[PDB]
Amino acid sequence: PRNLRVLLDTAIPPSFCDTVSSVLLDDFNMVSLIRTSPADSLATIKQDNAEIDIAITIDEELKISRFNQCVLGYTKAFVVAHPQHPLCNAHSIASLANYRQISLGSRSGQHSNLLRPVSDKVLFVENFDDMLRLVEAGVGWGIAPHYFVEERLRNGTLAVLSELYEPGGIDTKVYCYYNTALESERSFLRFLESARQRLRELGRQ
Amino acid sequence: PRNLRVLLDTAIPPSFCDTVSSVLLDDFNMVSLIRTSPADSLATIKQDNAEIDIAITIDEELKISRFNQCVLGYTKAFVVAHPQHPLCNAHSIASLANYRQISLGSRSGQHSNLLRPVSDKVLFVENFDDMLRLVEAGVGWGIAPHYFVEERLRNGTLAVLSELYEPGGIDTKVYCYYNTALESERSFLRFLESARQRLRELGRQ
Ligand SMILES: Fc1ccc(C#CCNc2ccnc(C(F)(F)F)c2)cc1
Ligand SMILES: Fc1ccc(C#CCNc2ccnc(C(F)(F)F)c2)cc1
Repeated sequence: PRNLRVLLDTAIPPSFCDTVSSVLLDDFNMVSLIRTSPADSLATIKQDNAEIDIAITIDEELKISRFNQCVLGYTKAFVVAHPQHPLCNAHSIASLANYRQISLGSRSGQHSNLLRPVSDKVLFVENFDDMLRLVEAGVGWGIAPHYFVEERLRNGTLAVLSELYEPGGIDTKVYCYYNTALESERSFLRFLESARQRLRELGRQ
Repeated sequence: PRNLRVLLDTAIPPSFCDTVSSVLLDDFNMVSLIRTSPADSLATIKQDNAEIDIAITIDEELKISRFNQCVLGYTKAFVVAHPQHPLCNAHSIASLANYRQISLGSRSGQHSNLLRPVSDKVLFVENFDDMLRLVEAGVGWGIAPHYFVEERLRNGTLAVLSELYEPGGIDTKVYCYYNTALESERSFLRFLESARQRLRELGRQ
């Protein structure tokens, strides 16, 4: 035993996990890293069989039995669309409720408040890569993490629709859920401090 | 006609409203300022009779007919309790679900995710003053805005319980809901820029 299993959703930057990997490797037998869609994180850890000890995700649930919650920091996500998508005036949310958007589907078909689509023209996809395939094809708009659309936004391939809603990008809170057996661990607090400093650093890029 | 009615919940600092008062006074016949509990803001504007044109509140609702939503910035709120309240070790949320807290009741008895109490020992109050009466009396803990508990926290009269949950204070997003008739107003955009800069300034204090 003593095998730590950590879950990160694909809204967390890959660079972030470096800290996870460096800090708590030494304090456990074996550290395992798993990535899921933000829409599958909570449902994944709520499978007892899955034996997830730590989850780092933007999804929010009030009380998930046998898990505590704490905040690690913030990330950025933008509403993006094809640069010639009808809505590129930025009215903003008013219009979005009526056009197609590629939003992250879930294996359970249900969604939280944070991630439930806003429109009724909705096309579910499993991952951000498919989302942005369809979005770069004019099929609809979509909400995606910063690090996914950085390249494309500065290359004209994509346009931001959410500067009136929240200038600078939709700041999304990043939560850490974890086993009630870890509060009594020195490691875990070292990890929390390091992860918080790390998100704080990534925010400055 | 042309009487602007603006609503602010008591989680927004009073100083903030100064900008509101200065910026849009000149562009309307008459500007009226109304303050409500964060738990009464949305329900208040959803009364058609109330004729609210702008609401500035931390409460969140996905879609409220005849109103658009946008983000103005962030404020801070802390979980506070009597300095000798049992829980002053800061376990954190784990324990809070089982002790009494004075949380903001609503006139409708229903609550959003953001504001629905966490415990089952719950004592509803109408306003933050009553909340902190009972909290300074050891009766329970409570979530209150920064500017309410600043004085008391630096004077030992109060203690913070939520530094492990989110060090620095629970950052709460501040929304602005407004009439679909105001998107077509120059005033409103001036107000948005000014209000956003204002919350950004207040964050630095
Ligand atoms: F017009 C809109 C549409 C959506 C939002 C929002 C929000 C909450 N934040 C997220 C949601 C969905 N997805 C992500 C992320 F996975 F990309 F991070 C982050 C704001 C204005
Ligand atoms: F253990 C806890 C308990 C509650 C929270 C939270 C939250 C959301 N933010 C607010 C909620 C209720 N009230 C306010 C305010 F009105 F004071 F701003 C702000 C975090 C950890």
